[PDB]
Amino acid sequence: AHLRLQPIYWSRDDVAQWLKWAENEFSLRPIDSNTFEMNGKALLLLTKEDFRYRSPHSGDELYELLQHILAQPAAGDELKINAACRKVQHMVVKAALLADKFPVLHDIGNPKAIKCVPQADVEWKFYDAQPCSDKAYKIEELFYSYATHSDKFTDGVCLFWNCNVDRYPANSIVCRFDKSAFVNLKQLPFFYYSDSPCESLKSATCITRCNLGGAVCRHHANEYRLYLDAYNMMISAGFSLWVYKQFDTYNLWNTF
Ligand SMILES: Nc1ncnc2c1ncn2[C@@H]1O[C@H](CSCCCCNCc2cccc(-c3ccc(Cl)cc3)c2)[C@@H](O)[C@H]1O
Ligand SMILES: [K+]
Ligand SMILES: [Zn+2]
Repeated sequence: AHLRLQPIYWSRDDVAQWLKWAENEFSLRPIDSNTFEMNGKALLLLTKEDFRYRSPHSGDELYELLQHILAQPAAGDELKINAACRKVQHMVVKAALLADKFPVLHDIGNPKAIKCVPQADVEWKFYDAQPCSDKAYKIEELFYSYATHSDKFTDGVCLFWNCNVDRYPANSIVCRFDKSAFVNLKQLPFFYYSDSPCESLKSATCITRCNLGGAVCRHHANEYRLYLDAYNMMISAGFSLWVYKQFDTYNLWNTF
């Protein structure tokens, strides 16, 4: 299932599993798993000749295989994408509320009145153009247009998780499925934030207590890697994340 990502997201282990899969799918002479000691990003840099030299018995086959994979990327499993999207949503909105301590959250495009951070100290308010009739009693029926509402919802923060509107207001958190709509915002770079306790990896994007000293505990390490797999699955599927321009990860480091 890892291979259902674009090869540019493949790890060293993924490339090796790719070999094993192809050896059985195409009945190839078996190649050593370390025939391509590299990740998919490096794999996309090699020439077909490098394939022939690294595997004289099946290198050309594998190259054209990689090319057929790039020419027709595999469709994603909807349940794994829902879960990925839900995981990133909770991560990101939780961090923003902790960084900037917004008093109100305006959730625009949420027909089910479900909080993605139920434990947060904030007033949560829901809006949707077509609310679920079983949740409309606590949802404002509203079609957001920047032209009509740019003067409203100016307190706290607005959340547009896959609610594609004409233009997002400046105090927004946005997920968008595939640039004039995003002028008030900036791209959200990757980060992982956790305040769960440490229990017994190097990267500047693992915002955890154990990484203040650079010695991330085994637990947050595993949780970081799970979160990066979910994030990659979402980005690889065509989502992008946008945020209010004052978003600052150093505010999250200050929570420790
Ligand atoms: N202009 C609008 N103003 C207000 N509401 C407006 C406006 N346009 C549209 N809507 C409403 O948004 C909504 C249009 S997506 C309806 C699903 C809920 C969106 N978020 C909740 C959520 C949570 C987790 C995952 C996902 C998710 C991830 C990937 C993909 Cl592929 C699809 C969904 C979504 C409907 O409720 C529309 O009636
Ligand atoms: K606003
Ligand atoms: Zn830790």
